[PDB]
Amino acid sequence: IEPENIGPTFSALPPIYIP
Amino acid sequence: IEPENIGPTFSALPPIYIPT
Amino acid sequence: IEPENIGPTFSAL
Amino acid sequence: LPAFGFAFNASAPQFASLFTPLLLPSVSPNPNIPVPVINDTVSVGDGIRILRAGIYQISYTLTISLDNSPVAPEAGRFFLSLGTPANIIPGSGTAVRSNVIGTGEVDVSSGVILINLNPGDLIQIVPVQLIGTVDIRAAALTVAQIS
Amino acid sequence: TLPAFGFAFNASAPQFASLFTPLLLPSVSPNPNIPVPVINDTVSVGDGIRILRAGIYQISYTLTISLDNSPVAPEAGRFFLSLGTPANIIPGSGTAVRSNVIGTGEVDVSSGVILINLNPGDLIQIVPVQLIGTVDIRAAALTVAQIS
Amino acid sequence: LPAFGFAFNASAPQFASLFTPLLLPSVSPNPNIPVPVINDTVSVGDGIRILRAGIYQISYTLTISLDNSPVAPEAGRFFLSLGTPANIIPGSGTAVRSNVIGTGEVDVSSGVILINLNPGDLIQIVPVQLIGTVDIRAAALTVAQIS
Repeated sequence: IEPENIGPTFSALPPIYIP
Repeated sequence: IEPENIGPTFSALPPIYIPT
Repeated sequence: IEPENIGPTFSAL
Repeated sequence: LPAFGFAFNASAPQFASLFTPLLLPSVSPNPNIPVPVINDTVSVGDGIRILRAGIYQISYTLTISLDNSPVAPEAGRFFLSLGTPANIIPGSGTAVRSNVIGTGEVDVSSGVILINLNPGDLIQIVPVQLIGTVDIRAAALTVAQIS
Repeated sequence: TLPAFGFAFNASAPQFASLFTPLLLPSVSPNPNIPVPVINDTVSVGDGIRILRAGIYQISYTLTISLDNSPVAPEAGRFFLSLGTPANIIPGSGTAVRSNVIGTGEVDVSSGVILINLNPGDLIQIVPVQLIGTVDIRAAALTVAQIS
Repeated sequence: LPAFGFAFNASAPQFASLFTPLLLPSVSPNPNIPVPVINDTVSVGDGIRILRAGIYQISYTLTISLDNSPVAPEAGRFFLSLGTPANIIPGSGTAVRSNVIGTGEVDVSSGVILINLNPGDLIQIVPVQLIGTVDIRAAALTVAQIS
């Protein structure tokens, strides 16, 4: 079973940026 | 038991708002 | 071990 | 053999609803040899029922997303309940609160609650206060007899 | 016969953390229908649990922490279990929580399930070992259970 | 006497790496009378190996800094794995995510996972997904037989 399908997964993936 | 006075409680709680 | 050196420590102040 | 039960959700997120027991459909964590880790309890789909009187450790974990919402704040309080969702167990309470939107996943664990339980006691994870939209990405309930 | 254990918790009043001061844990009866002290061959002293029986124990704690107590200083804390006295902290029992902004609401802490050899008279307590500003402990619980 | 093992890291932080077991070098938490809290298990330096079949509670804690990163978000998903790091245990997962830079250390604890285990089983804490740099300030793995 693929780990991308095992909870918990991220509810969102905001764009990555340099703070 | 009524939950309002059972710890942990929120120490503060803002009203619902849309951030601007 | 001194408490300042037992993990977890703050990664920054 | 001590009584014990483990019930968890790793298959689907669920939004917390006021005094609605969290869904915990799975009892078999071993990926190689999946067997129900259940002895002298019953998993009912949203909780674990006690069949044997004794002293137990009961505990829960929650993975909670707080940024699945356009309005702030995002906040929830959770307890274990005994028998009925309003019959919350003091000492089993947790809370998270973000005053602003955009807070991703946070982790919650209850204490390892030691407690006298009795045949027919139904243990569930319940939200008791909710503001905004509180997204339970994963949850697990643990029941194990001290003996 | 039965293993030694104790459970002490605070669900009745928040408390501000104070450096190396054990956290107040006044309650021992979590069952809402049939409350009874969940205490066997230990002693709950009001801010901890004293061991009476030599053996291997699981000890652990939970904290609910609010970090919104200052207008200028972002807040943080490091917590451990202590053995005997607050300064005598148990490596592996440490936790930390830190916010870089003011006005952070409740966050959850739980220690590991720490397995440890304990001896009669050992007093286990939850102690802050480092505090950045004011840290509000909304609730807490300490668990002691004999394994061997 | 039940089998058990406790391995922790309180001596150095470590950046999380995908499917890389976390380093847990210590097994002696008592500061006054140090003894290896290891009975009929083996601590291999980045995990605990099972020698005796039975029902165990297995769990972990992490202290995670989310502000030791050149980019945001800072996020991680963590599981216990069985034998090999990709073979993760449903029910043992946790996750945190900070979408900005206002967060230092946060706390994670898994559930108290009840599970059938078998001789040779190697239990490790693995990150399975990361965003940004995720700094593991401390970690502890607990294994104890239920019997």
